[PDB]
Amino acid sequence: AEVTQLSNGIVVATEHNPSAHTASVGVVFGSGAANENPYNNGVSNLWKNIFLSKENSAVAAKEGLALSSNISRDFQSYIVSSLPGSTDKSLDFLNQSFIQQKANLLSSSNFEATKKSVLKQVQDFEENDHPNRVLEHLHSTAFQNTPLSLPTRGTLESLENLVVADLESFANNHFLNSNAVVVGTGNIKHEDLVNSIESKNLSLQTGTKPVLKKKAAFLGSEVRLRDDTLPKAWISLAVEGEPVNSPNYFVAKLAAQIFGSYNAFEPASRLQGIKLLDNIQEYQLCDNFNHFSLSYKDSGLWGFSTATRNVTMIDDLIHFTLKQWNRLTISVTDTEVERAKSLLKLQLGQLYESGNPVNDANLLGAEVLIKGSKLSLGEAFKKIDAITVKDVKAWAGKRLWDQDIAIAGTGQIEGLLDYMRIRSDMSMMRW
Amino acid sequence: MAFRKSNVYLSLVNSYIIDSPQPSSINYWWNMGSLLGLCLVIQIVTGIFMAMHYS
Amino acid sequence: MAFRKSNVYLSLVNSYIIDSPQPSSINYWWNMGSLLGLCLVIQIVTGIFMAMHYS
Amino acid sequence: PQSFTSIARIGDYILKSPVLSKLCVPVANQFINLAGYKKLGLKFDDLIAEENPIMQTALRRLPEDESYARAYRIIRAHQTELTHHLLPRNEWIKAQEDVPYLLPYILEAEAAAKEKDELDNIEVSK
Amino acid sequence: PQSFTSIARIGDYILKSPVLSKLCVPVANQFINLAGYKKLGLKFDDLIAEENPIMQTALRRLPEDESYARAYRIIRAHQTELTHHLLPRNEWIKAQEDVPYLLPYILEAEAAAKEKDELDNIEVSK
Amino acid sequence: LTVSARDAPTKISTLAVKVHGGSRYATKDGVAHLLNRFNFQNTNTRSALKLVRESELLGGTFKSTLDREYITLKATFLKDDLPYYVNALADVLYKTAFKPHELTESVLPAARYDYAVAEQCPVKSAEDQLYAITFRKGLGNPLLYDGVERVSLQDIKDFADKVYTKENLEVSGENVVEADLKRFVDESLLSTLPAGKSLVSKSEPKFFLGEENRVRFIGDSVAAIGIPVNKASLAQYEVLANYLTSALSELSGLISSAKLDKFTDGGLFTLFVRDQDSAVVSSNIKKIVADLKKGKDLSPAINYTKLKNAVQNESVSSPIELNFDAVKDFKLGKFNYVAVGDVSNLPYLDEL
Amino acid sequence: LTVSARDAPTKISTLAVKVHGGSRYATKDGVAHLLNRFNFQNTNTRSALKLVRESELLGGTFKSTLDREYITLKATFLKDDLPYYVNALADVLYKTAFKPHELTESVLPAARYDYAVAEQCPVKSAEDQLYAITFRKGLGNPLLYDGVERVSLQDIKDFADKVYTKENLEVSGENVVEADLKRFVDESLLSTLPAGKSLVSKSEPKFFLGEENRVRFIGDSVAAIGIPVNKASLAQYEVLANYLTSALSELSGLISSAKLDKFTDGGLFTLFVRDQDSAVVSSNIKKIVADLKKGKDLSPAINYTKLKNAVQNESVSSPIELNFDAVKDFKLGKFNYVAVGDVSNLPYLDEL
Ligand SMILES: CCCCCCCCCCC(=O)OC[C@H](COP(=O)(O)OC[C@H](O)COP(=O)(O)OC[C@@H](COC(=O)CC)OC(=O)CCC)OC(=O)CCCCCCCC
Ligand code: HEM
Ligand code: HEM
Ligand SMILES: COc1c(O)c(C)c(C/C=C(/C)CC/C=C(\C)CC/C=C(/C)CC/C=C(/C)CC/C=C(\C)CCC=C(C)C)c(O)c1OC
Ligand SMILES: COc1c(O)c(C)c(C/C=C(\C)CC/C=C(\C)CC/C=C(/C)CC/C=C(/C)CC/C=C(\C)CCC=C(C)C)c(O)c1OC
Ligand SMILES: CCCCCCCCCCCCCCCCCC(=O)O[C@H](COC(=O)CCCCCC)COP(=O)(O)OCCN
Ligand SMILES: CCCCCCCCCCCCCCCCCC(=O)O[C@H](COC(=O)CCCCCC)COP(=O)(O)OCCN
Repeated sequence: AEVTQLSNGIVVATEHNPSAHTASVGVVFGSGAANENPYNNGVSNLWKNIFLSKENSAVAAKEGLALSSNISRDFQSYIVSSLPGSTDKSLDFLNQSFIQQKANLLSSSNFEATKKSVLKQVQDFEENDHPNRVLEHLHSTAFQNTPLSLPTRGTLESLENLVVADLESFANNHFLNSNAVVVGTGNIKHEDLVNSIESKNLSLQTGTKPVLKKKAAFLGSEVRLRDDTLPKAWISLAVEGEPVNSPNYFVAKLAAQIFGSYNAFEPASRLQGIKLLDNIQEYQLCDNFNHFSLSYKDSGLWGFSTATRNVTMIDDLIHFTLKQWNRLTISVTDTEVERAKSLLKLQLGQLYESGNPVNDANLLGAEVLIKGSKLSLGEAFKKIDAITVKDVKAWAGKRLWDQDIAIAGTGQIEGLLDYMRIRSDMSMMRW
Repeated sequence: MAFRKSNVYLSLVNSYIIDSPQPSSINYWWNMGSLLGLCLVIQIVTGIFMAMHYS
Repeated sequence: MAFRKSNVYLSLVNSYIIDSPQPSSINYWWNMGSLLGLCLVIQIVTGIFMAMHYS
Repeated sequence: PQSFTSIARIGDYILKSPVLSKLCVPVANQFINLAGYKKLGLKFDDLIAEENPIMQTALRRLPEDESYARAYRIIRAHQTELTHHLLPRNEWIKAQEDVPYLLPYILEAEAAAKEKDELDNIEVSK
Repeated sequence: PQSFTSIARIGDYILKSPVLSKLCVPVANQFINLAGYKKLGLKFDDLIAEENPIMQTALRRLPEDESYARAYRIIRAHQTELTHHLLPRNEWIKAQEDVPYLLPYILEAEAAAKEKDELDNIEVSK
Repeated sequence: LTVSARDAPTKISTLAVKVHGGSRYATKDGVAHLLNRFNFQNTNTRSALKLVRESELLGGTFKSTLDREYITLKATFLKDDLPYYVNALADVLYKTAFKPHELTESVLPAARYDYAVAEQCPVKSAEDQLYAITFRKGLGNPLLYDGVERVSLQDIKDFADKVYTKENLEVSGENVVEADLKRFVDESLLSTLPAGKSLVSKSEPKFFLGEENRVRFIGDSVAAIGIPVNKASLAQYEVLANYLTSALSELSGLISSAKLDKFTDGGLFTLFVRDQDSAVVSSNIKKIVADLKKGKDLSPAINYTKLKNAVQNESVSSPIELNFDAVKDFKLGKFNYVAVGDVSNLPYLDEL
Repeated sequence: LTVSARDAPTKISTLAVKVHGGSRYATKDGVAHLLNRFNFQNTNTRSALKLVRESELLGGTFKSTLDREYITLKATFLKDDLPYYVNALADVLYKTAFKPHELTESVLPAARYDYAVAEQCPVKSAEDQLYAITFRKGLGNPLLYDGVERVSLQDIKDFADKVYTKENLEVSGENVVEADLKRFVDESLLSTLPAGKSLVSKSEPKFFLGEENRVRFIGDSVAAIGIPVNKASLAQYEVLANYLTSALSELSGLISSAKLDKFTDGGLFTLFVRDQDSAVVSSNIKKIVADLKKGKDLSPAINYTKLKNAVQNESVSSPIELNFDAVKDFKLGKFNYVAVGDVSNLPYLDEL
């Protein structure tokens, strides 16, 4: 259980697992939706779908190869999967169809067919997926006029004016050897992957990606998208949090785990050791909530999201939740900290030790692109067990107590009160 | 729910003073009713302290 | 509905005096609170008519 | 008020002891006959005050057939009292019928509230 | 208040008459421009008071698309007035857009209330 | 009592108890769904609240699942705390309390929620119907409780005594020392369970061909077909399922779903066509059946199927269907059919 | 335009207009049910309120009914006031207003009530199913509107123009001077309607045999069978229906209902078995079919059928089935079957 990195001008990372039955090989780039502008937003989402189109997936299926891809704000992925004794064929396909030749993929017929499907994907998302479009709107009001505001799928208006030239320009600027990591997970040995690469030569482009003029900045604000015909209210609320490669990275994750997640219709979720639940269940002000701590290269967010059918008691839900947050500065106990320690270990122990090599490749490539190295799971546990009550109170006194907030909501949100009555609940007065 | 909404006596204060919905566009001509309530308190208090010395 | 239930002021009289649900078994000891209310009216009225002649 | 867990702890100690039971039980029987709630057609568990959450819980868990009879005994007693009469002596509750039909539902709800409440204020070791 | 049936009866008489229309219409146009409700982005039927049953009926019968736009014009005007500004001159309601979009729904609800009321107080022959 | 485990150098362990107590063994409609919601309630020795609080401080969670053949009780935890979770699952199978107020307050409102969620999906409705007309009273029994047949507390308590028997169990561990799991299991209370018998039949099931059912429904329209499959023809239909969804096929854009459900005594192939316009659903399903009746060669999809099969068989004991070598050719014979939605505008069986 | 009437010395008269506009001619599912609820709403010349108030002072009422072949508009009144009600029914067929707020406020909430009442009856559910599997798109169309197919106001307005045509009508009067009815009708507005065509087909309908359907339902259980009948075999099945419910039969206590529905191009015989225990329903229906397959003599029920037929044909134009003389013998051939309720415990078709 250890990763091995080498460099030849090309970075090559690998987590070998001898007891698996598959192998994944791919390339991860260090540019995401936070590396484009409002005019070409969605060009990366359209690159993913050109990779996964028919005539490229057909050519892989005849050889016994499956394909995958993912767009995020800091990185992109293009992965190939196979049986363990078929990994050299995986690398060849990744060489031919992607890095060297792509005139086959950017044809006039394949481009229009791909654009039609992607527009239908995005239009469907904006009309039916309410919890996820409110979290995207939160990012856009918190980081307005800054690169961390742009949605990852793109916007239906900017996505309509794209041509092949926009794709080719974006490729020449960001798909570069200086901005790339080659990964390998599952039943694959490091030496074999290194040997297969030097037998070929395998370089995409040289480097010099553009530098981004503006840095990300948090701004307290709100955006309300009112729709009285929907049957619920969906709300998300956050403060500024921690970026990746921060000293307070695990302390913010432990603090989110203290308040946790809830489903009203599951019996065992009603019995969790969370003091907020003693307040909501007597009048049943929500159906579910979840606390998050999101982290990027430049900034982060810390907060919660909720959905509810009780549209006359929204003000009681927001009030009781924000008063529990205040206790992290004043009166958090030792039992609440020892519970969140061991449940945080179970959480990220399941994220980093699933059975899917595709998830391993995305995690590994994103971490090595920032830190140059991966922190093992035995090391992360020791940092978590060394946190005390004093560290939590010091973090909360700086990040939560009387600080500005960002809010987004949709649906039946008449009962959501104004900004300054919610902002005033971030301090107590009775300390 | 909050104590200010559950108590018999504070529920009336909350519904009249704290959470009462008001139109967003009312101007300073809507502030005279508040003043007439302070006026009545001034007169009743000043008058009771004089009645202690009046014949 | 009936006017005694719809009017702002008579609705309070109806809910306290007319339609108020009472237990079937309360005895005459539960009648003292009514008398204390007539007592306070007797004293306030008789006192104001004497204050017209007092020094 | 006093808990039924504490009432049962003291009572069981008195009852298991031979000397105390021979000395305190006859006093308790004639305290029951002088009270006079059977003469209105009530069992003792009808008299327990019900405006508290442990007692509201016990009444939901009660079977339907025992719950319909309780409502009738309570209505019959209110009507007997506004007329200032007693019931016929052939309608009085007998001793063998004055059973604690609701006590097990109360002791179960009390034991769960104590377990929950200890768990919310625990001192953890390291 | 005065009925829209009576308002329309007087108005139509003035308008069908040539001499009266040449004498009373220019006064009415400049009464509209001096009022200044277009400068806040409102049509006249937005101003009619709605706390009465004939007017509550007319607003239910209104189509959904015309009803969503009415709500936005009213919110925009409240916000314009608490800032003590006017809207940009390219957002003012023009004359050709200031149409009576709600009048037919009002006259239909009024005519039905009069027919129902006459029928409840009829004098019958024999 | 059969035990098995595989070790690893990881941090997280997983433990599972599998019981042949699914819907196909149910005495009444929905008694296995309700029993699924009783476990991890109060035990004779500890409450459901204390279990949640104790395991949270140790770093672990619990879960129970139902399917047509299995009820599975699962725990996920940190590696060192093995003997705690062995004893916890044993007491669930041994001495669950089964109190009446738990049925009224917790179990029935949860089963009501599961049903109400599922009956808003037309694809899941079409799937139960194909199981009901193809098989009748085994595999075709209903999955969830809806209340058309009254299930009492003694019915649930009698079902638990039927299926929680030592010869009907499988214990399995991922990242667990097998020599230590065997030691903890023999000293636990699930070694004291009554020895009954296994309920698996080594007969094949009886099936029916040429059936039809229609259902009216507000929403999206569905058209689905189903074919029963015996054990010898099983590798052939697996290749067909993955072929029809891959990019090797011309009609993979007209299909919404296709799969093969595998049991130890056969399987059922299913195919689904979903859309909102009902003329689209009719035009597509008629093209699917006309083309499949003429013939397809499946040899191009042998290696693509080997990949997918290895992927989905990752954490599983794997009914070994390692015979994709001899698969070439498929021609559609006889099948069953169901329609859901605007059935006045969807095709009938004998015009396909 | 066909007119007919019979006089009497009575006090009360009755007038009816019959239109071939029932469910079997419906363009979309439920457009004839909605049109049925639009008539006697506001007219271009008078309101629905004034019609109720004016006719009350004259002593009369109005009513409209729907079945699978007919929409019937009926008036009942005191004898002397004939020309008022002739002109009222004519304006309903000519110049109904069809305003959108009437659909929203009056018509749709009433159709919602009709449907919700009917779907609580399992015998009526079994009857629609037998009509749906025996016939498919004519006689088998749905009767009531349920919303699975969206019906707009222009759809209703286009259906009315289709069926309210002078060659699709029948005017009939009870206790009315026929010479005066003809005079008032020719001077009314229904003499100005557009001359279209009649919609009756003189083809026979296409039917299907050997079908089946099962529906889950909370409540009572039902088992029903259905047989199509052509015009020549019609008197035979009428005798069978009245025989099986009379006291001449040994199994008349096991049956809940039996009847024959008559059209001008055939009929449908129906039989029903209803009970709360589902074992009773299964034991009975198996005895009914085993005994009917062996044979029954029907000659003892010829004169009892003549009585009943004359009773139910009292106020009716009477498709004359005056051929009970030649009826003796019936043996059950092939049929259709439906089950409603606890279908896990009700029989299947091929075990009857
Ligand atoms: C200062 C003046 C204030 C004016 C009013 C004061 C009244 C206070 C008296 C205390 C009280 O309210 O309770 C009285 C209580 C009986 O109440 P209960 O409901 O149980 O019995 C209803 C009755 O059977 C039916 O009485 P019924 O309604 O049938 O007839 C009415 C009765 C009038 O009685 C009264 O006014 C009651 C005050 O008619 C007659 O008496 C006919 C003779 C002319 O009797 C007792 O339990 C014990 C009474 C002795 C102790 C009194 C000492 C107080 C210092
Ligand atoms: C609405 C409330 C009241 C109003 C508008 C009012 C008005 C007045 C006015 C106009 C005067 C004559 C002022 C002058 O000296 O030129 C006066 C005098 C007086 N008032 Fe009041 N009054 C009010 C309440 C009271 C009350 C409640 C009391 C007693 C408790 C009181 C006690 C007196 C006394 C003792 C004087 C004597 C003259 C003086 O001290 O100026 N007033 N009041
Ligand atoms: C709860 C209401 C009241 C109570 C219990 C009360 C009590 C008393 C008592 C015990 C006395 C002495 C009686 C005696 O002469 O032996 C008294 C005197 C007096 N009270 Fe009141 N009082 C009340 C209300 C009022 C009010 C509101 C006023 C004025 C408006 C008033 C005006 C007077 C006056 C002028 C006297 C002078 C002595 C007399 O006339 O007897 N009282 N009061
Ligand atoms: C639009 O909505 C509004 C709103 O805008 C406002 C402003 C208010 C607040 C405005 C008000 C006018 C309410 C205020 C109440 C009053 C004016 C009534 C006052 C009544 C009294 C009885 C006053 C008497 C005061 C005393 C202090 C009497 C006691 C005397 C003493 C202590 C002095 C003598 C003592 C000694 C020891 C010598 C609303 O309530 C409200 O409703 C929702
Ligand atoms: C259980 O149900 C009950 C209930 O049983 C009862 C009995 C009551 C009845 C009432 C009470 C218990 C008490 C309430 C009483 C008050 C608040 C008393 C107010 C007292 C006054 C004396 C007000 C007086 C005002 C005046 C203006 C009169 C004074 C002077 C005058 C007229 C002289 C001036 C005249 C001239 C000509 C210049 C309930 O309200 C009630 O509902 C809950
Ligand atoms: C319109 C005229 C008359 C009506 C006046 C209404 C407006 C008056 C404002 C009153 C100010 C607030 C008074 C105290 C609020 C707290 C009460 C309380 O805590 O209730 C009791 C304490 O009991 C008391 O001692 C009452 C003393 C009353 C003091 C008299 C001034 C405890 O609180 P309780 O549990 O009852 O509240 C229910 C919500 N769960
Ligand atoms: C103030 C002490 C604190 C406690 C509250 C006091 C409440 C007791 C009040 C006693 C009852 C008073 C009788 C009111 C008679 C009916 C009123 C009425 O007709 O309402 C109005 C007309 O009233 C008036 O114009 C002025 C009334 C002034 C009354 C001054 C005493 C009728 O209008 P409407 O039909 O719409 O009814 C109101 C619906 N909310």
